[PDB]
Amino acid sequence: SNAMILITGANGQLGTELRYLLDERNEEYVAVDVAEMDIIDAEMVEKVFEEVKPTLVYHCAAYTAVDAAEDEGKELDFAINVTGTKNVAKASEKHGATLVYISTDYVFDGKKPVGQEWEVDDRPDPQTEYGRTKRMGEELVEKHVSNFYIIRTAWVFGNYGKNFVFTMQNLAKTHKTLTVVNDQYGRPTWTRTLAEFITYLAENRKEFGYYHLSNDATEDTTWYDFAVEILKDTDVEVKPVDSSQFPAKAKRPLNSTMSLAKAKATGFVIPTWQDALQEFYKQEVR
Repeated sequence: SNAMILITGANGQLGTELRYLLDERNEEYVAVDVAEMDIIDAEMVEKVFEEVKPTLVYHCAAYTAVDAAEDEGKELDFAINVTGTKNVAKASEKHGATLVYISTDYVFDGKKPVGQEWEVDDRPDPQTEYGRTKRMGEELVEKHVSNFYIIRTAWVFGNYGKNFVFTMQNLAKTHKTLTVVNDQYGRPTWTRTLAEFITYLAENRKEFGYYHLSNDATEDTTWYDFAVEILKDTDVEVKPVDSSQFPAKAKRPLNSTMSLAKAKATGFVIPTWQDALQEFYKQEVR
């Protein structure tokens, strides 16, 4: 009756959040990261799948160092996002398992007008190596696994890894003014909300396919706006700057705001990003 669950990328932000959520729900799982199952090694992937025989796979393993992916991390970006996804998808296909794959706003070109939102059926056109390999991963999942969920997320933060929230908090400890870009739009996503959503889809047998999940927002939101709120109770003044002030290697999307309509139509409740931050600060971290 109960699903046998495999979590890949178990040590990452989402994987950790997810393990702790399943623990709270007294749901058993097998958690793997690099040490227990090299996703690049197909034989290994098939061996572990034959050992565990999962009915449901949460594939959270990913390479996400966007600037590095352009050059020094390019081989590992491809190996983890393409080859790793291929191996997990094929092993899922063979074992008849449902596969949940976490993807990214970076599959899009970021040119969506501000005030508009990426829908699940918009055409990917990634302008970065990270986005290119994640989109290849999406296609592999859709190709190999009939019983799939692909959830694109963005601006991910939580208590179980490095992220923009901790970065801004740390900077503010020793600076009374900070600059943050104000021409890149999107919405934060708390890993707890994301973990609750992906389990909600799978546990309730919602329709297979693509979904977009971030926290919600009542206004067009930039990194600057996010920082202002993070630091609202801190003795610091955040100042807005344009993207030309800090030239990054990888092209950052101007607008990654995603439509939450399909996710909401499943009955899932999505907190605003401001409310999610408050829940984040409260969390009795493990």
